[PDB]
Amino acid sequence: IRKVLVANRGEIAVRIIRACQELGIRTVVAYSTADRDSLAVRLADEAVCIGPPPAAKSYLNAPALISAALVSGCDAIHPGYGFLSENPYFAEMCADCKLTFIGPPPEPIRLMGDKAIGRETMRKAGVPTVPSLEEAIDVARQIVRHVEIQVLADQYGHAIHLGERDCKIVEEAPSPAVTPELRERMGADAVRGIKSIGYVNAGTLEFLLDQDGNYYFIEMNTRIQVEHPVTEQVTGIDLVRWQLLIASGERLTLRQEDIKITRHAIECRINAEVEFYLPPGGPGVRVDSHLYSGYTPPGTYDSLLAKIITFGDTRDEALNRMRRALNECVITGIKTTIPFQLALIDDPEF
Amino acid sequence: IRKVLVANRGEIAVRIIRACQELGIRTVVAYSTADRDSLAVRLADEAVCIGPPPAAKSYLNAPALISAALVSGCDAIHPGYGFLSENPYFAEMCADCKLTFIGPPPEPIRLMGDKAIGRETMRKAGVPTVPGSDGEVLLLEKYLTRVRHVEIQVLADQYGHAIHLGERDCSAKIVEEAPSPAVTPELRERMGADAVRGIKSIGYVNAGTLEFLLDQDGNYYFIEMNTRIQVEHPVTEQVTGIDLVRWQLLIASGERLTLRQEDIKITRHAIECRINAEEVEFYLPPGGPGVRVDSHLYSGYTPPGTYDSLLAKIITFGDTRDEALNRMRRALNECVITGIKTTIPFQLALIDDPEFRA
Repeated sequence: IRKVLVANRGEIAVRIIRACQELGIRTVVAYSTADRDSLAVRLADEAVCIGPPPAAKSYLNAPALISAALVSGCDAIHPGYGFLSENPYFAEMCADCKLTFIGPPPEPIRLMGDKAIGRETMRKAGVPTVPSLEEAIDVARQIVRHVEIQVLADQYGHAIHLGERDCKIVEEAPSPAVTPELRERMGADAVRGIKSIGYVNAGTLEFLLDQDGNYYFIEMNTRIQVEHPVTEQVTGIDLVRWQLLIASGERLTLRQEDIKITRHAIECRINAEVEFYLPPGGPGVRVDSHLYSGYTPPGTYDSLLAKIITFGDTRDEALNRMRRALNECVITGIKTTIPFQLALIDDPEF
Repeated sequence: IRKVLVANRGEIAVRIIRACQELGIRTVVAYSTADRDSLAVRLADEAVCIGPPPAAKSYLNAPALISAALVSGCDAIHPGYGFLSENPYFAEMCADCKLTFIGPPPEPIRLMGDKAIGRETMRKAGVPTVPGSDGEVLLLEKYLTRVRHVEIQVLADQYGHAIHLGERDCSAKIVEEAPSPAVTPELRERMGADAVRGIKSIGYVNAGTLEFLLDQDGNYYFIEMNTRIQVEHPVTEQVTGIDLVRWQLLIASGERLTLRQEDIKITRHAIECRINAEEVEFYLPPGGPGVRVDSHLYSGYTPPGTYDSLLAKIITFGDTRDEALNRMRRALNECVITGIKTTIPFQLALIDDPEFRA
């Protein structure tokens, strides 16, 4: 992979540019009339305006995105999260036009696009899923947290799991209800399922968790999630770089024994000019944002402004480091979701 | 500890305030008239002007600082690094006035304060010292050329327990790295053991850093010791998982180092760039994966010139040394410190210099 087209905006745009740069991958970014003043335009080597401020006109328009890759010499497109990431047509078009879609192959996206088909595809895999009048009584005499599992795979059949995250305004990894043994079990079933559908790259399978520890699959996201940085903190893995590498055609040199959860991490999403922006910092803080002082946020797309992810060796260490980092994050000129999140962290029930 | 007074200015002060806050400790900052505009003043719970812009007048005024603590309800004083961090008197003075110096005792400060006495004290403690003067002549040592500057972090408690938390290649101080490319895992255990015993011999409590020199054949020679926290400490905390400033405050509250040496491993590769000055109208720190930024900068901050040139500290980490150096390049091309010139361009050049990489 030599030059990538980033077809998203915001944080995820900056995050893909950061991954690319760390790997020697040049970058061209796709922006709308509304996202001209994005940090991504500055951070990226090159940039192309694909359309008008509305999304259908722009980010959800594949012909424009492919054209941008082509004018720019990009050999790959990173979908990001949202938009056309889980669109199987865009993937096919990227291939037809000889560009590498950094993601799952078109077919796994379609199977998991319909929740029902996916639940069945997974039942066939052996992944646990949710459990005449007379027949109905009989079925009834034999008959929840939200936890998500991270998976990653090669173009050669090796897949791994990178753990669980608990859920969206706050996400924490590890789950506070998950023992090491369940995680291992939840993950294997997941890796097996992704292998069943022939999955390539990163993805996340959502499950619902019982009082007794029984797990039932709900949906799979064939993309990267907003919730990825928390997994990384706990495991030491750059998932975004790995996607670029896998797309390059490289093998997953990682193994399951290699992946272990070492820290407790929590992520809070800060959502709605940012006249002043002082991120937090110091020990135990990661800020993934596209904000800067002097930024007039476009309201055409999201609420998201910043993502602070605090880690620690205990859950309370991390919760207390977020306390600090949310009282240090100075997003001025706009009202933010920081005040609410501060309440949640110190909610006794949380 | 209920409340601490931060007796320093700058990036450092925010570090101690940050640590204190994580541990539930109230913070009062002491500032010069020049340093009222600082972030530390905003971040801190309370603030006391201890005096005018000159240091002797303000930050080297132990009476002002002690009084400030007392008036503000502070029961501890973190001397920071620099200033009176290694002044034996301020430590004694703090005790007599019923305050807790967040640092070593007054005598390991005093012995190690004179380099000559330090070399000597450590020689008698079994640590190899540089071939040179036995005592004072000014001190003389031999000029060792083919040597590298490596340093060992030591942490210790009031009950006689001490651990080393690794090495730091302080060679290049504008750039610091951990692990050293010359120190093998065994040597880290050897060098650090010599450091742990030495500090046990001198009766040390709290954080300190013994500085050594390492020959081409791998042999170490003590040169100096800083009985304080260092500007170079974030790098180790990123390879070990231990907060050094938090532990300082804890040791002085009288708590036991619950860390055995088995529990400390250098599992990553970190590196740190000091961005120096050689109004910040626009400040934008780097971030993302693998970046930690310790700074006092803000968009609008008028950096004083008075005490240091330091503007920011960027620390990047990774499983490989080049992974570390490549996340740095990004971090440095992302840091926008506008309105003041900085050292960033020189840092980006060295990180990509052939020798450094090797």
